[PDB]
Amino acid sequence: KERERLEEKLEDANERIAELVKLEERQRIARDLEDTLGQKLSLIGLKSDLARKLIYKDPEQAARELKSVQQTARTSLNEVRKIVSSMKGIRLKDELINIKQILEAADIMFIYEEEKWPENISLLNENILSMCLKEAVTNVVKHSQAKTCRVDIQQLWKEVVITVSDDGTFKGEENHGLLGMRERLEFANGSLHIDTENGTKLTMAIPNN
Amino acid sequence: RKERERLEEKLEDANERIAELVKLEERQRIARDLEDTLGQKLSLIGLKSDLARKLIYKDPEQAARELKSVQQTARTSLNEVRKIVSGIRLKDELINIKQILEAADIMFIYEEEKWPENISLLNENILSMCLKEAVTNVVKHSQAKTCRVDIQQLWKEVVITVSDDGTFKGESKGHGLLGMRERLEFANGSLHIDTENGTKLTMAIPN
Amino acid sequence: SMISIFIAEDQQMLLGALGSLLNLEDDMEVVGKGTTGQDAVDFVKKRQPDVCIMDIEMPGKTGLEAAEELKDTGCKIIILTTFARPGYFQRAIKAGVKGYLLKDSPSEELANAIRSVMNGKRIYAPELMEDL
Ligand SMILES: Nc1ncnc2c1ncn2[C@@H]1O[C@H](COP(=O)(O)OP(=O)(O)CP(=O)(O)O)[C@@H](O)[C@H]1O
Ligand SMILES: Nc1ncnc2c1ncn2[C@@H]1O[C@H](COP(=O)(O)OP(=O)(O)CP(=O)(O)O)[C@@H](O)[C@H]1O
Ligand SMILES: [K+]
Ligand SMILES: [Mg+2]
Ligand SMILES: [Mg+2]
Ligand SMILES: [Mg+2]
Repeated sequence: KERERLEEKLEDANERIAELVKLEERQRIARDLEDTLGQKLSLIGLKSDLARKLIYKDPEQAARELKSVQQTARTSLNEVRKIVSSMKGIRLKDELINIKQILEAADIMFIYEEEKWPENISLLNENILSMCLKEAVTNVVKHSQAKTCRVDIQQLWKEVVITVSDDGTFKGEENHGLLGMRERLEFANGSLHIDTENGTKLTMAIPNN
Repeated sequence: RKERERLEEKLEDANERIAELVKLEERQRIARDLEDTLGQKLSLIGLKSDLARKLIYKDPEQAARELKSVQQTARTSLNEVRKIVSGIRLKDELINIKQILEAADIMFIYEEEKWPENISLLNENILSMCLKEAVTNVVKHSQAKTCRVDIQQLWKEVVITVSDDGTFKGESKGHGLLGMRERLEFANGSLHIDTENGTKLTMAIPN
Repeated sequence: SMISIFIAEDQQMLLGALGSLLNLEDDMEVVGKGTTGQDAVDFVKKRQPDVCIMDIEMPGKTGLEAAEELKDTGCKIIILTTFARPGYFQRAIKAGVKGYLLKDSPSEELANAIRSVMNGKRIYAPELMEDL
């Protein structure tokens, strides 16, 4: 099929656009990481070179220098544990706690029971779902006039499926966050469906193993 | 009429929101590599420093050997971080001149997007040096309130223009203007100056 | 008298440095070294050392998986990690690890955790607690 070589061209085109955004990102990370760890790592080299070169001449000073290397490494590694944690984003377990707080503060009954919790999801897909879950619940709070909100989070077959249901009334037209969620799910080869009959129910799915 | 604009913004936001996901995916990938490389190395350093401190009197020769490994681990780890990319130095000069002009209360007019990415590393470095000097001159001599920097890819040259709204103070061997011209000309580039409405330098180099 | 230790760590440089650091103690002895979870299960079931220093992420079987297989052997397992990852802490407790420490904790604190664990105590790094 010619449709296969054209599918190739859209794949090759998308990747070219993608590599440029990744290149901007590598450039941002590389500059900031150096700005925060660069001198610390160079200080370990110098103080380690200096301590080696004093071992025989001034063992007392070599020891003083090694104490400094010891703590530079320790605190640089503590900064990395921070960097690395931040870079990974909003965990779904943490978002579920945020939505419980938000719904309680809004006097909306939150109904949730852990069933089929995803055993392993990519950090990316987990972060996408967190974003969508937050928005689904922001919409419930801002618009629905619901008294109850039902959240289901389950690994069904090769998907993680999230349903957010409320017993309020849908305020939109026949056809922002709703397109935002759909686009971000669809980017991940997921989906968003909505039912607005008896309140509002959002069914979001994203691939997973 | 302008529903055109309404729709165009609608599309750009869609592109920008997908862009955020592409970032966040790469951001994820780097965190995993730091946790694998950098994290494991900073632990090795800690442990080998600790040991080396304990062996100073007992076995000084081993303590010296551990400190070699520490220094190498440290050097490659700083090198593995610069290796996240592998390049542009004119972007680093951009940062320097923004700081210098802001510190001097001179409004800096530039556009980050228009900067040429493809130029030889040598010619990029020559342009960085000339950009630095053009701005040093603005700060030291012009008494300008505004400084503009343009960077344009025109046919087979990269052209940089540095303009200011101060007043030209000149009427020489070993100094900036001739220095920049000599270095640029050696690279088959050029330097032109206009001192009518303040001072404007046009510097070009092959690309 | 002398505490027998087995060390499981896939990164050879770190494995060697830990052995060196612990052999410096008067009341301790490294009786074996391994690079996988299986190396730990095999040595501990056969040679029965007092303590097993266990890295988590290793090829084949993780240190957490190895810890689960050794739950009812009389061996005291100390986990070492560089990073606090989610559910690592709860899986560590549920496997019955006696210690769960950072790899970069000063050697004086690791030797102290081995003695405390030998005295029937549970030594968990506050940093690794999945609450700050
Ligand atoms: N849970 C819900 N209950 C009732 N109406 C809802 C709803 N979620 C969405 N709507 C309706 O759909 C419209 C569009 O929703 P959407 O989430 O896309 O944007 P928005 O109005 O919340 C602005 P933003 O999400 O950017 O803060 C809302 O204006 C509202 O009328
Ligand atoms: N942007 C500018 N605005 C006003 N006057 C300027 C100017 N750039 C240059 N001039 C004038 O031209 C002279 C020559 O500049 P040039 O860069 O060659 O030497 P300099 O005075 O900056 C010493 P050096 O560059 O070695 O530090 C300056 O001393 C100044 O009087
Ligand atoms: K010993
Ligand atoms: Mg909304
Ligand atoms: Mg000058
Ligand atoms: Mg490991």
